[PDB]
Amino acid sequence: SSCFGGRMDRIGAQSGLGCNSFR
Amino acid sequence: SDLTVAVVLPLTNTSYPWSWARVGPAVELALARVKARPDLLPGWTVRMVLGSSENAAGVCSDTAAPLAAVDLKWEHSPAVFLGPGCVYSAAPVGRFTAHWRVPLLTAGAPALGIGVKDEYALTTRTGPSHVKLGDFVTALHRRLGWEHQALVLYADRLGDDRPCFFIVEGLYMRVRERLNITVNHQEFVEGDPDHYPKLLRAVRRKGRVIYICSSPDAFRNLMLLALNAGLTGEDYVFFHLDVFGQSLKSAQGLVPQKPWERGDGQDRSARQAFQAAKIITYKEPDNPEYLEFLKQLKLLADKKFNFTVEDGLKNIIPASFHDGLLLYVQAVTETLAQGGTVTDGENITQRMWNRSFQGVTGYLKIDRNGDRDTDFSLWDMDPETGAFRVVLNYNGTSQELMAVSEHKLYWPLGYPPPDVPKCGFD
Amino acid sequence: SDLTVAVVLPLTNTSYPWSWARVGPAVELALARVKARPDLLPGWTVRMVLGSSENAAGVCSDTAAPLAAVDLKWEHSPAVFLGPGCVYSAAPVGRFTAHWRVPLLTAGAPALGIGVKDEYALTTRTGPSHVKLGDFVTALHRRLGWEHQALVLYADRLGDDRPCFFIVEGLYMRVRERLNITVNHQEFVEGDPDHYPKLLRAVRRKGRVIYICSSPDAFRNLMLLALNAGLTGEDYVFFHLDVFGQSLKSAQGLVPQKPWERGDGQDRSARQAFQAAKIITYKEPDNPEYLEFLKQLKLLADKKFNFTVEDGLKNIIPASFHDGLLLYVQAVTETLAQGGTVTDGENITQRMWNRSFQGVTGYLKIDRNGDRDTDFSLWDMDPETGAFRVVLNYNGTSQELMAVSEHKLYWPLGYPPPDVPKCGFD
Ligand SMILES: *[C@@H]1O[C@H](CO)[C@@H](O[C@@H]2O[C@H](CO)[C@@H](O[C@H]3O[C@H](CO)[C@@H](O)[C@H](O[C@H]4O[C@H](CO)[C@@H](O)[C@H](O)[C@@H]4O)[C@@H]3O)[C@H](O)[C@H]2NC(C)=O)[C@H](O)[C@H]1NC(C)=O
Ligand SMILES: *[C@@H]1O[C@H](CO)[C@@H](O[C@@H]2O[C@H](CO)[C@@H](O[C@H]3O[C@H](CO)[C@@H](O)[C@H](O[C@H]4O[C@H](CO)[C@@H](O)[C@H](O)[C@@H]4O)[C@@H]3O)[C@H](O)[C@H]2NC(C)=O)[C@H](O)[C@H]1NC(C)=O
Ligand SMILES: *[C@@H]1O[C@H](CO)[C@@H](O[C@@H]2O[C@H](CO)[C@@H](O[C@H]3O[C@H](CO)[C@@H](O)[C@H](O)[C@@H]3O)[C@H](O)[C@H]2NC(C)=O)[C@H](O)[C@H]1NC(C)=O
Ligand SMILES: *[C@@H]1O[C@H](CO)[C@@H](O[C@@H]2O[C@H](CO)[C@@H](O[C@H]3O[C@H](CO)[C@@H](O)[C@H](O)[C@@H]3O)[C@H](O)[C@H]2NC(C)=O)[C@H](O)[C@H]1NC(C)=O
Ligand SMILES: [Cl-]
Ligand SMILES: [Cl-]
Repeated sequence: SSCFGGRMDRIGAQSGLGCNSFR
Repeated sequence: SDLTVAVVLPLTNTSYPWSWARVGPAVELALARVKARPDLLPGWTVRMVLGSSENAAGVCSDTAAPLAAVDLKWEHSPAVFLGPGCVYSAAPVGRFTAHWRVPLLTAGAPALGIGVKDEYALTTRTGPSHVKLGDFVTALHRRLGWEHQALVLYADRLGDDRPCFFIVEGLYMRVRERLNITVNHQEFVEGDPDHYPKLLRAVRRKGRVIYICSSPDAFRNLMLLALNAGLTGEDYVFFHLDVFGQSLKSAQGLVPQKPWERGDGQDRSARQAFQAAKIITYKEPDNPEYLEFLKQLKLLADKKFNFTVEDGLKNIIPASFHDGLLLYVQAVTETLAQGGTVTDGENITQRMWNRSFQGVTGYLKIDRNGDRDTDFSLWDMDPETGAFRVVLNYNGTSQELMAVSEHKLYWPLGYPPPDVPKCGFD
Repeated sequence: SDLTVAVVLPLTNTSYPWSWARVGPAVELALARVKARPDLLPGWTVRMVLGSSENAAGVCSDTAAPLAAVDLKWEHSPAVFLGPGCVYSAAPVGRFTAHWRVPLLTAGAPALGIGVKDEYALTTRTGPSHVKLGDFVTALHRRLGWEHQALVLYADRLGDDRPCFFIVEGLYMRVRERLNITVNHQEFVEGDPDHYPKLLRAVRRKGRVIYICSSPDAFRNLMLLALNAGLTGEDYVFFHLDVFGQSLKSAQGLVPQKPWERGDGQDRSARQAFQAAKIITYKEPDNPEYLEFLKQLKLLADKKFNFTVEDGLKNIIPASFHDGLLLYVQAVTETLAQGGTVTDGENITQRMWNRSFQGVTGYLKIDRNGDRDTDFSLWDMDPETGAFRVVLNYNGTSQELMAVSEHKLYWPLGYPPPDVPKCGFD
């Protein structure tokens, strides 16, 4: 997926960037 | 002659379903029954060494927990790890224990990625998994004709374990794996008002079958804004992914169940809005053994842990650690009965996997992948009283939807509205 | 009386810019110069203890590396950690060293989140960072009038360290932090043909200033499809984010530089297409000290490491470890000169931070955040010969764009095309 399935470390959740987010 | 059980959980913070103030006495009950059972590890004296998964601020950590795991591993050389339950705590520890060839048991860590047992080898989950939520949603969509499009909204507090992200991730991946329908998704921030125009816009543009993972208040506010914007059950259906039922009281008392009631003079408008709202939760175990377990758990937790265990769906987590620990001991007992040892993690793990067991949570089934099948309930309001009650139950093992107490799924139009509007979304 | 330096890098895999076959002799050069300098740690005998960041398959690991860190920490109690360079290796290790109050030096770990020094405390980066790429793109957009919309395409191999994701993350976050223009983004898979229709569609719908992080061949293929589709430099400009210049040869020889040449009879079409392509890379250090360093590096690496260090932009990484190690020793020397010890990580770190230094890479500046400012080069083709050459250079510290060798930025229309089309994107 572009947004989900990408590891489980907070380093890969600093911007999303594959996801559809308003933040 | 004795079995060393390492524990990595929140030993001080009592806010998590998998806090030690709540899992401790449950595990204590389990070891206590192991003693009483001549058929579970006769003669062995199971010891426990503890490590805290929380950091200096008191929240579960992606650093404290792996460090505690190493610490326990070299100081005590345990045969099995218990916990952690936070996703960011469990992932590094899981990879450590998988590298150490040591089995891991937790009733938390429900994230999709933990399901990759090719990585998280010897990790057995005995609590809920978020792919299992996808299973429920798949069955729901198959039984109501929704086979095109659904919208998923989710929000998280900055700095937490991202629960709603992992919930949605599991639902997203699994549902798309089995139905291949369009699942749109949108993250928002609860405290940010700028997103509510955006969300309401997305609601009426991106889907009509809508799942929201958020706080109770966020879901109430969204419902209130949806009614204020003319979005009723004739066209929209809003599923709140409230797996621990935070928006409801416990199933023991507090009759009746009103999640729209808040006392802010908005309750009259909230009830009319919640007519289009249904709540998805984990299933409360029915069996009497569960009730007796809660009684003993509350007693022990107030006794040797100075904690007050309150009634609620969160208690299935310590019950599942209890059931999971008993499931392990029998596996170790069966391994020893065939000449193995307590360190044959592979033999022990395979004995637990693809296996049906009877514990305080009733029938529990570990699938071929090492994850407990998870049962779900669907709540709906009674249009006469407005109170919510379970109308649909999902058996995770048989994947069947069963009507509850001869109730019917409330629809303003008599039947569920289509997941695609009349002449397109335009 | 002696300084213990722990190293966590790929000790066997020689494929990374931060492999030990490449950083080892660089660091040994650094220690060898420490001895010859009576002004750097006089009398101290700096020792090194090694740990590999790679797992059983030989790629850098999110498990091997933190495990190796703990192992070195309790066995040798070092004063500083060197590496890792991979993002997923460095994140857990950085959090460990931050918790241990031990300084960490790496010329890798360029990802955005490593920059949160409130978490990765006492982590000093002496090589490139991906926010610094945002700084270059920001200065580029300010100097060419692009202040509305840009499109970013990126791809990664499944299972790697996600290099193009972290590059784009840093660019995206920094550019939006400073310009607040619309930055659309899209991930693709290189080997998947289904995405090439999607990408070309997105290229002519989502942006006209387009950044692509991908392999050389993927970027060539996209250009060939863009020409085939009538996408020329009069309307579109394609920037390849090739920070290590994989699509180019080294700056020592191999004159001239042709990234569109492949030998597949498509080279005539690829040159015409690449007229709309420009390549962003790290800047080759000009100073002679760097060239002498490479000579010594190649000699030592072939001598005590059985490796052949080839010319190319990747060598700035071991040069930056070398410079970072010398930067640290002087900081420790200065700390000892004021009564401190080698374990005052805060005092030593603050001495390194917000500081200008002279190393083999020339002038290098550690910013207030502990990250080396990074210089970038912009390559463009000569419309006469077709070969690419540096026409623009970015000083990371002064944030200035300087023309190189009196060259001009090639534009088919004489000036850059607007980042927004005529009457919108429709
Ligand atoms: C969710 O769905 C699951 C799958 O459909 C259900 O699992 C089934 O659970 C029942 C018991 O709860 C189980 O039944 C039999 O299990 C034994 C193994 O096959 C069998 O030996 C038992 O039989 C013995 O006992 C009965 C009296 O109970 C005697 O009449 C018999 O002669 C015999 O002595 C027992 O009948 C099913 O096998 C099991 N199915 C599967 C596929 O695993 C879950 O129960 C269900 N959960 C809920 C809450 O509904
Ligand atoms: C990218 O931009 C950076 C910021 O503009 C440049 O940094 C500048 O680098 C120069 C040297 O390369 C540096 O100059 C002076 O630095 C000393 C500290 O201020 C100063 O004492 C020096 O002066 C002495 O030496 C000169 C002869 O060199 C004598 O004439 C003097 O009398 C004195 O004895 C030296 O002049 C700047 O301070 C520094 N600026 C900043 C803001 O740090 C980078 O060099 C540039 N990189 C590239 C590759 O262009
Ligand atoms: C027990 O755990 C609770 C949840 O894990 C925790 O609640 C939360 O506390 C954190 C503080 O660590 C709050 O968040 C903040 O986190 C960082 C670190 O300070 C800040 O930079 C952020 O901006 C943010 O303010 C959470 O908001 C908060 N959540 C809830 C629901 O309360 C308790 O504090 C823990 N209690 C103890 C005694 O450890
Ligand atoms: C040295 O490191 C190289 C890059 O880090 C590595 O190259 C890569 O090798 C991996 C195998 O580990 C390939 O990937 C696969 O990863 C998993 C594990 O098998 C699979 O499930 C995936 O489907 C995928 O096939 C990479 O594709 C490959 N990349 C490149 C550019 O070569 C070398 O193998 C390492 N060499 C040694 C001797 O350790
Ligand atoms: Cl935990
Ligand atoms: Cl590394």
